[PDB]
Amino acid sequence: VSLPRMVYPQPKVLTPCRKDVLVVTPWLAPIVWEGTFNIDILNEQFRLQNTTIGLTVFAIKKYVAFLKLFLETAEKHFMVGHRVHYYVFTDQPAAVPRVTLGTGRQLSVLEVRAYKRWQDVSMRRMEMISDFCERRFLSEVDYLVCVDVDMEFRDHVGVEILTPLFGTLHPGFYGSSREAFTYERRPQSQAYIPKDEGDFYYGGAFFGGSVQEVQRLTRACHQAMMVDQANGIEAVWHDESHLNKYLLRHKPTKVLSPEYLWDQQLLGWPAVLRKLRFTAV
Ligand SMILES: CCCCCCCCO[C@@H]1O[C@H](CO)[C@H](O)[C@H](O)[C@H]1O[C@@H]1O[C@@H](C)[C@@H](O)[C@@H](O)[C@@H]1O
Ligand SMILES: C[C@@H](N)C(=O)NC[C@H]1O[C@@H](n2ccc(=O)[nH]c2=O)[C@H](O)[C@@H]1O
Repeated sequence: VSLPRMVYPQPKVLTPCRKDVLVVTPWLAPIVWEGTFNIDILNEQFRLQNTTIGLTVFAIKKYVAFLKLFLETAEKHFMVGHRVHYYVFTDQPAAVPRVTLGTGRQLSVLEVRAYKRWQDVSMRRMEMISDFCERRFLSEVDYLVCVDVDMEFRDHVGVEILTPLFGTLHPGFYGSSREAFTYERRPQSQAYIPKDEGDFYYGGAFFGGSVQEVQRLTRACHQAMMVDQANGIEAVWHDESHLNKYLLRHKPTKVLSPEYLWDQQLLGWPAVLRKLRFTAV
């Protein structure tokens, strides 16, 4: 489908968008910062495909308390103007708040078991996401965005993130050397990465992609976790450790800056962050 005529500022070849940060990876994946994209062009591209975005969130046991603000703020900031399908995974279907949705946006509640240990609640998201890719997501959305629930949207999160596979730079480590990254360092674990390997430390709280690529990632991580379990070992940062191993070996096609995953209480508001889009409560 052809784009219509649009009037916007000419991109200048001899003026970089950002002089302060890396905006492309060494494997030529964009790193998404404010100033790198014209959202008007991207909106047109994705609307012409009638794109549908799925957003998964787990609200198990006491984490149902976070849904109201998560969902209300998503309505303000997440893919506004596009088709969105929220998928709320919960052990308490009656506890999901009744949030008023904009046109072209729907919510489905998916009842799942609650594990006793929070580590397992966190980890088993991979199995559950993969199982639901297997039928539901394949037919209903084009992309899946998988996030933590104890968060709020404060600024635009849109189609600029969409790509076959993305990860997000963890806010605690975007300035760190790879030696300092908290990857799993025990060779006995499937998540093992040595001190001399690694591109970035990706956050387990924000990843996604096409349904096919997310199904692959989540299936791979769940299987790695099952091998670790049979061997009596649990990765240092659980699902996030396996995510990082996956993304080292299967490079993402975009990387999101820490604009997309932030904690203002712990880290302030650095000058390199022009927007805080999705933040810890
Ligand atoms: C020298 C650097 C010193 C600075 C360290 C700041 C980042 C620490 O971050 C924790 O990082 C862990 C991995 O190593 C896990 O991803 C954990 O979930 C995360 O805490 C989460 O995310 C955080 C951002 C906070 O919201 C915290 O409350 C969460 O539990
Ligand atoms: C680090 C921070 N986002 C966190 O506390 N947990 C990761 C997520 O896993 C899910 N979780 C975890 C423990 C729990 O008892 N319930 C739950 O839904 C929530 O979606 C959480 O956001």
